[PDB]
Amino acid sequence: KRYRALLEKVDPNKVYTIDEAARLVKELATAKFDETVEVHAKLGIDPRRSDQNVRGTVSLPHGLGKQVRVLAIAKGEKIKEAEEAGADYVGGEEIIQKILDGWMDFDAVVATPDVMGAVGSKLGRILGPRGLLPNPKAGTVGFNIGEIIREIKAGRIEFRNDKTGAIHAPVGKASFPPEKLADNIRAFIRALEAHKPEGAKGTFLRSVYVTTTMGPSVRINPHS
Amino acid sequence: STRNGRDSQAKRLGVKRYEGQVVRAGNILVRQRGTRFKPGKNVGMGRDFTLFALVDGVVEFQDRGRLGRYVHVRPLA
Amino acid sequence: FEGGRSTTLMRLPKRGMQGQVPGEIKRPRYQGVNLKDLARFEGEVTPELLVRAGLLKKGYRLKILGEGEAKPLKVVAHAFSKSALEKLKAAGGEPVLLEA
Amino acid sequence: MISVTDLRPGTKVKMDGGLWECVEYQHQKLGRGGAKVVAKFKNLETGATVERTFNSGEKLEDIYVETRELQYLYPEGEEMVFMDLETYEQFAVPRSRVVGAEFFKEGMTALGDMYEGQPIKVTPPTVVELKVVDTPPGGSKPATLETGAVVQVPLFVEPGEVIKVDTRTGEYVGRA
Amino acid sequence: VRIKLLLECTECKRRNYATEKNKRNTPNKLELRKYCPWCRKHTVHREV
RNA sequence: UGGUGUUGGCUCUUGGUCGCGCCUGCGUAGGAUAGGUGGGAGCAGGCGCCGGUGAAAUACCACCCUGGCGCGGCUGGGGGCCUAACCCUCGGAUGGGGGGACAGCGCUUGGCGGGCAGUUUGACUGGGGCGGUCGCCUCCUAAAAGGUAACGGAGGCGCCCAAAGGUCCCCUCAGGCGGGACGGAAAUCCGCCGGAGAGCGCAAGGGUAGAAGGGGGCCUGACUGCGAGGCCUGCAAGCCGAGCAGGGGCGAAAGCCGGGCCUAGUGAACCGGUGGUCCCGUGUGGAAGGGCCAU
RNA sequence: UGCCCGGUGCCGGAAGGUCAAGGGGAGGGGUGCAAGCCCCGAACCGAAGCCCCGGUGAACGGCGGCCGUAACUAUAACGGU
RNA sequence: GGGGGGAACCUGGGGAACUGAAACAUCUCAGUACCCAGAGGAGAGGAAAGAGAAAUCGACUCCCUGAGUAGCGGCGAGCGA
RNA sequence: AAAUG
RNA sequence: CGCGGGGUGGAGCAGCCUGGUAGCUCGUCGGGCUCAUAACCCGAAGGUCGUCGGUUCAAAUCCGGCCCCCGCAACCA
Ligand SMILES: [Mg+2]
Ligand SMILES: [Mg+2]
Ligand SMILES: [Mg+2]
Ligand SMILES: [Mg+2]
Ligand SMILES: [Mg+2]
Ligand SMILES: [Mg+2]
Ligand SMILES: [Mg+2]
Ligand SMILES: [Mg+2]
Ligand SMILES: [Mg+2]
Ligand SMILES: [Mg+2]
Ligand SMILES: [Mg+2]
Ligand SMILES: [Mg+2]
Ligand SMILES: [Mg+2]
Ligand SMILES: [Mg+2]
Ligand SMILES: [Mg+2]
Ligand SMILES: [Mg+2]
Ligand SMILES: [Mg+2]
Ligand SMILES: [Mg+2]
Ligand SMILES: [Mg+2]
Ligand SMILES: [Mg+2]
Ligand SMILES: [Mg+2]
Ligand SMILES: [Mg+2]
Ligand SMILES: [Mg+2]
Ligand SMILES: [Mg+2]
Ligand SMILES: [Mg+2]
Ligand SMILES: [Mg+2]
Ligand SMILES: [Mg+2]
Ligand SMILES: [Mg+2]
Ligand SMILES: [Mg+2]
Ligand SMILES: [Mg+2]
Ligand SMILES: [Mg+2]
Ligand SMILES: [Mg+2]
Ligand SMILES: [Mg+2]
Ligand SMILES: [Mg+2]
Ligand SMILES: [Mg+2]
Ligand SMILES: [Mg+2]
Ligand SMILES: [Mg+2]
Ligand SMILES: [Mg+2]
Ligand SMILES: [Mg+2]
Ligand SMILES: [Mg+2]
Ligand SMILES: [Mg+2]
Ligand SMILES: [Mg+2]
Ligand SMILES: [Mg+2]
Ligand SMILES: [Mg+2]
Ligand SMILES: [Mg+2]
Ligand SMILES: [Mg+2]
Ligand SMILES: [Mg+2]
Ligand SMILES: [Mg+2]
Ligand SMILES: [Mg+2]
Ligand SMILES: [Mg+2]
Ligand SMILES: [Mg+2]
Ligand SMILES: [Mg+2]
Ligand SMILES: [Mg+2]
Ligand SMILES: [Mg+2]
Ligand SMILES: [Mg+2]
Ligand SMILES: [Mg+2]
Ligand SMILES: [Mg+2]
Ligand SMILES: [Mg+2]
Ligand SMILES: [Mg+2]
Ligand SMILES: [Mg+2]
Ligand SMILES: [Mg+2]
Ligand SMILES: [Mg+2]
Ligand SMILES: [Mg+2]
Ligand SMILES: [Mg+2]
Ligand SMILES: [Mg+2]
Ligand SMILES: [Mg+2]
Repeated sequence: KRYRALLEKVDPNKVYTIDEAARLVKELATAKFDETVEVHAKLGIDPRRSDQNVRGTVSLPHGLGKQVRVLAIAKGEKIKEAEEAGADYVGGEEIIQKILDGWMDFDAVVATPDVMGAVGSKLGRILGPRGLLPNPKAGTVGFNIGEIIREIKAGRIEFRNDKTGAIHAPVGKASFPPEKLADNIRAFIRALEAHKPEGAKGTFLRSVYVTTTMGPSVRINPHS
Repeated sequence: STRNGRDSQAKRLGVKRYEGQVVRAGNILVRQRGTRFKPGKNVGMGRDFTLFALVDGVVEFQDRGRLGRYVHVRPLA
Repeated sequence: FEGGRSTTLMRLPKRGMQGQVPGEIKRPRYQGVNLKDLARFEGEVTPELLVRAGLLKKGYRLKILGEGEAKPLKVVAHAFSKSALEKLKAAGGEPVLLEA
Repeated sequence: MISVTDLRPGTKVKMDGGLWECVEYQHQKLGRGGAKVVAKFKNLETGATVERTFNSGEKLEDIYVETRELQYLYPEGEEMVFMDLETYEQFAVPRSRVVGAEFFKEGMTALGDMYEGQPIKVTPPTVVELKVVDTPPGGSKPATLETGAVVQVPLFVEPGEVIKVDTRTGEYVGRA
Repeated sequence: VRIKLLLECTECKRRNYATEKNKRNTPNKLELRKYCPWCRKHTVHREV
């Protein structure tokens, strides 16, 4: 054991107000590394209703960094914009060969429409069920690749509903300045709330919390 | 059974204050599409190319050969 | 009416706020009356000497105000315009407050 | 809401809550009565048809079921995913609405009836290339194709051999 | 239009608006600029 | 047709709902039973990482599922048996039979419903109907101001651009004859000759290289309070607009900017919706609900 | 007294899909010093009807098109789509 | 005791349409026409579980005002305290 | 299983 | 005289709204299996997309005029 004296730091009955779970979320996490503050919420929809699935990203005021290796697969001087954007890996239908055969040392994967074709054609099943493939909804496709690449470093993260009807997403680091994460949370909610499938009967966010990468998850009022 | 019978409500274009007529600052002097006439002395023109007086005075139509046609307004001296 | 067009009922009701249901809010209304005309009588004008005179009448609450010169005389009222309050500061009455 | 006098085969419209597409249209004005529009339709998903008639007035309600070209990416649950090789959006079509979802291929380009950004019909081409990964080197024998489906083929066609198969009859139409 | 879409601008935490027209697909995915509010003067301005 | 009233005895039996907690999820392969999905390099022993495995990986934490039992409250589904309401009957009965808390009937719910009721089923139009047409832009007709008809001739629109907008600085075209590696007959280059035949997102027209065209740097005046004075005009609308204030952009400055070279890209009121605002707020305070601004 | 049950009708389907009152109250809000009083309100349980699966013609009804081909021609028993 | 009659007037129980909206359905015409029961020289109404903002008034009916106001309203026609 | 000369 | 749809390899049909892709079946020629012919198996060739214009960077496709095509109507007298 060890979580016991760690779990007492949560009022199982109570309802916090973000902030409340902010000062707290820091006393909740304690490890031999900086834990990332996770967030979960049982949204009221049906997976089986193809339309209601939720795929959308959000640029955060605080948190999120170049803690990611993004690959820009394109044609033209797009590369120049990309490389100058911070495209750790660059190269069109020649790099597809890297990934296609073994290679796999990145997180995100931006691309340009023009070379996008071949991508999903020969990379579909690989990074497809991996959610890495470029998708408009999850803005990782296009030509303005500049801002795009430059942004996956500042604070824009995706979040697609799972099959159980829930969605989770890292809102920042554990040793984060108090009001930053708490503020970084509303940013995440206000965007997911802003994405309600038109025919979603009932109340949307049904169960929303504030956890730490390793341990305790204090449920809160997603309107705090 | 035809394929026509259409047109657009006339717009009533052209000079709307001739040379030697007294105006007031504001009077639109000319309504036109291109720039058949161009701004002159105390004669600014608008978005739609509509020349209009800039000061109380008279209107003069200076023809400038291949330089176009002008409409000035020599204020009352 | 007529033509079968739209009268000129195209123009809108900006007259916003013109009717809830219980009705009209019973509140106190004020009657003008410019000092210009109390000048008619010289004594102690009281909202009544006024109604009976030929101005204000039952409208209730009197608010002497406006144009005209004041006069040396006490004026009981329910209100005064900043300006007449002045023109009366030239020596006269100022029985504001009023009412029991 | 388009009327009828203004229909044309190909026009897609919403009738009886369902999706159709006039395939036969003939203005009818006999005797001195009012004109009439007599058409024949086809559901967009099921094949079901139905000839009907309407007066000159009666409006119908045009629909926007344009047919972009999607693309298979990968299976998942009892569904399979495609993509409009155009705007690269992601469509999770339920196995039912994917005509011949089998005999398909995780990477093949097919067609879908986009109705409000959701395919209601996903057809591949009449015949596609597929690598048989089964069959006994033993004539008209069964052969499991790379997509798990099985097909009847001749002899010479042996394991690893890529063939063609009419996606409507799932019949061996020759080799690669 | 659809790919077009209407939209306004909010003074950053508050009221007022401008109401322009973004343009989906093309340069989109959010957008803010500098513009003057009925109250006080000049600031950023986000969509919504 | 559900819920209730009239409507009552006695039992038999099954779920479903969420709250919580404990389980649970078994094809290859992986020293093995992989529910997803987001975190994740760590949490005298160990664990994962890393390597291998597969579509996915593996710890520890999350959320939440599939299905399962456990208590806590909450709701239902039927199976029978009964007799006394209610119904039907019986050589005429405060009684006997049969049905039986069903049906019938009362209030209420959703639905089917030309059996019946009220109505609607446009105008122009070389008669009507069928066809075609109906608002907006351009050209002609249109008779050298404006305006002007026809089921006269001929075409467009219901959008679009975050640069295709401001500003400041730069640049000048289409074609034609040479001349040139891959190179049509114009890919790129060089030389002349070329005032506009190019271009100006889209129809046509007027316009325009002493830019309205092309390129680049900063920017967002696609300002808010205003609006003298006019165009057009039956009304309603539509269009131009100098100057002032606030607060900005560009420029050294002069200045320029309250969208777009210009004429289409549209929709009165009503009724509602969203913000804002603090204006009214039915004895008082406060709400309910309105109002004004915005959309 | 042939053939067609895809469409409509009627008949049959103790499962599913959408389902109205009503039940249920997470949770929210207006007021009160407070007990309170008063309003919204999600999960979920709620008939028939419709969807959905089948049946059905002495139920409403429906019952193809373009090419080619035979010892002269024609024509087409035949074949193609 | 009752029963039937009585020109209007009265109360109560029922209750239209043509019309107007320049169609029409909500709305209007109108709780009118009419039917039925009853009442009587009259009938109804009538001593506050009222009004409504006034330290207020003080059954009821009836006329004049308030008032075409407050309002109501496919915020239309128009109805109207 | 499998037509004809 | 209008009303709508149609002219794509030899035949019969896709493709046309959503301009850059010629898809199908039979047929044809080549080669196998047979003594041979079918069938059957292997492989190949073939389309000014009805024409004449225009729009576009480009058209089977979008736009107009014609030419043939198929079906529908022509009523009150
Ligand atoms: Mg005409
Ligand atoms: Mg005309
Ligand atoms: Mg005209
Ligand atoms: Mg004109
Ligand atoms: Mg009208
Ligand atoms: Mg019994
Ligand atoms: Mg009995
Ligand atoms: Mg009995
Ligand atoms: Mg019995
Ligand atoms: Mg009953
Ligand atoms: Mg009913
Ligand atoms: Mg009916
Ligand atoms: Mg009828
Ligand atoms: Mg009748
Ligand atoms: Mg009537
Ligand atoms: Mg007529
Ligand atoms: Mg005629
Ligand atoms: Mg007609
Ligand atoms: Mg017509
Ligand atoms: Mg008009
Ligand atoms: Mg002329
Ligand atoms: Mg003229
Ligand atoms: Mg040149
Ligand atoms: Mg040359
Ligand atoms: Mg070349
Ligand atoms: Mg050359
Ligand atoms: Mg050239
Ligand atoms: Mg610039
Ligand atoms: Mg003004
Ligand atoms: Mg003026
Ligand atoms: Mg006017
Ligand atoms: Mg414009
Ligand atoms: Mg410009
Ligand atoms: Mg109205
Ligand atoms: Mg309103
Ligand atoms: Mg509101
Ligand atoms: Mg107040
Ligand atoms: Mg009151
Ligand atoms: Mg009150
Ligand atoms: Mg009050
Ligand atoms: Mg209080
Ligand atoms: Mg308000
Ligand atoms: Mg048969
Ligand atoms: Mg049938
Ligand atoms: Mg049937
Ligand atoms: Mg059910
Ligand atoms: Mg059920
Ligand atoms: Mg309820
Ligand atoms: Mg309910
Ligand atoms: Mg309180
Ligand atoms: Mg049911
Ligand atoms: Mg028969
Ligand atoms: Mg039939
Ligand atoms: Mg012959
Ligand atoms: Mg012959
Ligand atoms: Mg012969
Ligand atoms: Mg035959
Ligand atoms: Mg009565
Ligand atoms: Mg009566
Ligand atoms: Mg009526
Ligand atoms: Mg009427
Ligand atoms: Mg009496
Ligand atoms: Mg008397
Ligand atoms: Mg009496
Ligand atoms: Mg009335
Ligand atoms: Mg051969």
